[PDB]
Amino acid sequence: FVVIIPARYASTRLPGKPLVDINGKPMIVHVLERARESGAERIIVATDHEDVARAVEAAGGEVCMTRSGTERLAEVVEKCAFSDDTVIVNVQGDEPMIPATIIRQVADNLAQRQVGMATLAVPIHNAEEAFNPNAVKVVLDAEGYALYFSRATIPWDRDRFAEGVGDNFLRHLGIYGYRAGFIRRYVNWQPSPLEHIEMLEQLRVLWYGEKIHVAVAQEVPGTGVDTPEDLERVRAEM
Amino acid sequence: SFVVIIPARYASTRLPGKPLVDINGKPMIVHVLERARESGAERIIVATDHEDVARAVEAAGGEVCMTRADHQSGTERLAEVVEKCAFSDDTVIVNVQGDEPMIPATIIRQVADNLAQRQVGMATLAVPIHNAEEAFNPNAVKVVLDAEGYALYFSRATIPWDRDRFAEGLETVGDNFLRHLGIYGYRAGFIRRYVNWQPSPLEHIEMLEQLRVLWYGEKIHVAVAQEVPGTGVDTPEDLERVRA
Repeated sequence: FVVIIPARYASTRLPGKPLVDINGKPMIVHVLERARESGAERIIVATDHEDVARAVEAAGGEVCMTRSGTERLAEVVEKCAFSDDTVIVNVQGDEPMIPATIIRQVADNLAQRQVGMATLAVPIHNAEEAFNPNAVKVVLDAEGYALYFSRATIPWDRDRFAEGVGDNFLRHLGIYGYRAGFIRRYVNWQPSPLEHIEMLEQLRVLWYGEKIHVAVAQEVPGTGVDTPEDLERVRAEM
Repeated sequence: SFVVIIPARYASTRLPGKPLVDINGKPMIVHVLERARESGAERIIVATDHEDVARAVEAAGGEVCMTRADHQSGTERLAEVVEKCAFSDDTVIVNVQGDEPMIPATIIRQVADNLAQRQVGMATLAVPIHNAEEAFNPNAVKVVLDAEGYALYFSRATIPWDRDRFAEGLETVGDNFLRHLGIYGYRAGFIRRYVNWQPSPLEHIEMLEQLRVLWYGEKIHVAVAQEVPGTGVDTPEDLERVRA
């Protein structure tokens, strides 16, 4: 398998996000450390910023210069001319501590199943987080395919509440695996009315009647780096 | 083409002897039987474990199938009727609830035709939600569909979540919420087997039996009700209202 890291540069709160220093190396290079450890055969950082490109290349990383998240992966997939059956894992460029094991988990999951997309989830063990619409919840069928993803608290467990949340709740992790040919197709699809309601791009897949596999992360990752607080945390932990 | 089975629930708190509650010279169950005849069903069976219900249905010329006194879900009670009436597996069955004396005949036929066309486990119906109160009412089951009208998920939670709208307040709602209506269509062969599948854990979490279908990888088709039907009689108020 192959790892593509779409470094998003613009951001309120964290200006030069991929290039922010974490103990002597830039954040994007740290995500490069992890991807390599996953055993990936290609690790491509996708960006349209020269300064980022020179930082990855100085660390020995491959870069693909791009001209909407998934659409950036489509461009890299075309520019690299990967075959349709190539397994691709999308790792966000704000995750310098993502464990390599979970990168490999999603790849093996996609490899062993006949399905367009695989992804990962972790259990929710607290109510604040269960009713937080920033925590995307997911409900599964017996084989681990996603029935639905939502910012609503699903499944609605009227028994856990009301006691002052049990063990039925999963939080969706923003790491994805797909075959290259699926990515090619996916981005040509008209968007769905659902995705703009929920603000979850992944519902396009379920809307079109396609399947997404979800495994429980074999290792719970730390939160990404979106804020100065997240940056101070990650700085002290690495 | 199709058969209607009405599992009349007898014991209710706050109705009580529900199917037999008089509505202008006829008991509720007989009214539901009238609606079912109008749909062109080739058979309309009321399933019951009570003799008083049996006789009231039979006096109006309605077919009855006695079912076990051991407690049964509505579905489990249909599956007994299927066993007892010896319908072939490909027979199309519509489950119509017994507290719906005003149910339009056209929507009964809509569900049968919907099942007959597709090659799906279940067909069912939905209606749009207008009030934020109802959107946020856990007694109102929501459903979100895929592009071909198949349920992605049913839930008492407010799905789909309108994040930009609900970041500002829970006060208001767009025009996209769907409320699930408890009428169902399926094949005799399917129901026979489905009542023996072990429950999904989802079932007891959401208190929604139909999630069993989705849990085991089968599909439920959902059309928007062709004629918005009136509320089921579940309270003395519903009963006073329906008598007019």
